[PDB]
Amino acid sequence: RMTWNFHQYYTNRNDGLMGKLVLTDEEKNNLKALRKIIRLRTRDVFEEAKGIAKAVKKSALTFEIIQEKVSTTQIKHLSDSEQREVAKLIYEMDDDARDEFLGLTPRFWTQGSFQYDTLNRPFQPGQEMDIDDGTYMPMPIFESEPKIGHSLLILLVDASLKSLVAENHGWKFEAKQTCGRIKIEAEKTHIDVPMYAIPKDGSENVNLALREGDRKWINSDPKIVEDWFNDSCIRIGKHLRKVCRFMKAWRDAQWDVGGPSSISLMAATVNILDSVAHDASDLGETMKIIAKHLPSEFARGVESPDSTDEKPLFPPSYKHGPREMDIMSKLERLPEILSSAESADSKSEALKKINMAFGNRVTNSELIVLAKA
Repeated sequence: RMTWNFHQYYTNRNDGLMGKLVLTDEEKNNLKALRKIIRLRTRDVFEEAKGIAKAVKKSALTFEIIQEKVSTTQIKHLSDSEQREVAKLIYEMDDDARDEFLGLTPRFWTQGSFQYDTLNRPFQPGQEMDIDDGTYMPMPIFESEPKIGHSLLILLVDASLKSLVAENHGWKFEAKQTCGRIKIEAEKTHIDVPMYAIPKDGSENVNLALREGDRKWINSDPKIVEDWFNDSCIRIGKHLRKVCRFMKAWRDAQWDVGGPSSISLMAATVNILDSVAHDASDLGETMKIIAKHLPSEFARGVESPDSTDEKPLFPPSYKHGPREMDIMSKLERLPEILSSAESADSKSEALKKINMAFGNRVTNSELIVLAKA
């Protein structure tokens, strides 16, 4: 019978949902420039701290002199206590720890959606682009804590980020458990800088630094999820990134703050498209298929693609509190919204209904076309 088709509603890069979600080249370039600013400052902070250790290798300087040298570097932007601690850690280094520090140069690699290429323009006031650029410290393998030190490394990355925040109006710093964060409200953007220890020259030795707790390090390699997703796009096809964007857009529209993680949605969606027949020639039908199957994916718990990670991306239903129940409720409603939109009385009502899933972003009802199904 007659149905409304939404393939252009979703895919049109002029003014369909893809057109509303994909960053402009200027926006992408701005994020890349922000990342470069952070990377440069981090390299420079480490060179400064290393210059001091070089001085101490040459002559066993007093603590007071080491301190005064620390105070002329970007580390001056840390609190008095923290500056003292850097100075102390440099002062207390033995020959072997100091040598390895002198050979340490931070490396970089971007993770998250900027790297998955599924970063959406933010929807609701207050929502920001979640950007991640890890700092990697090549060091010998260690059992519980390396030479150089967990404390010194975090202090120097904090020094890099805090020195940028001091130099730029509209930038704020936040300490998170897994990263330092720079927030730039005015640009609807925050950039997260997790720090990793990695071997010197295969995921068993990539260690994420944790800011507080009974563990300073946890084995977590962002490349595992990155490779899994790139492999899934090749396996499933070009439409995978598109439907993941649409599910993330749904989430941004249903919750101002909160909702399921982007990775939980991506993992579930990959499982569905790997196992259920669908048709990239009609992404309206494909989204209906995904929507029909997401509730059962989420109710049983969404497993991480990284098998070494035993914490689910979303908990199974016997572990649900009010927030997970709220997510289940909105997941259950989504295929109903999409079905109702398909059988609406008019184009304008079709648009109104499907925009109750993705928000009022697409306004062009000409993208919706009368079809048979």
